Amino acid sequence: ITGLTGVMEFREDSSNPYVQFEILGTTYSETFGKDMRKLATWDSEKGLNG
Amino acid sequence: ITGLTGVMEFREDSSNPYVQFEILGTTYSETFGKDMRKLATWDSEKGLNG
Repeated sequence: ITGLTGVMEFREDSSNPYVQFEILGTTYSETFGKDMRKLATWDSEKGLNG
Repeated sequence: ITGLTGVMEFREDSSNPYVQFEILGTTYSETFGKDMRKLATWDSEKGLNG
């Protein structure tokens, strides 16, 4: 199925291997400040993306 | 009357002079970048406000 969160399924060992995040890394320095930035994203299909 | 724009009344020369501006001039610095600044608001009834 596909619904309000993403992918939920079941496997033949009673497991759901799906998860997929996103990495919002705000850069801050001593003099520069809070640089609002998404550095990467992470999926269960490719590992790290970014 | 009172409404959206506020004060409505007319003079002998038939004038409704009411307004509430805001003049917002940010003193710039090249080391900070983006900013959300709100300075003082201007009224018709005090003339200059700050």
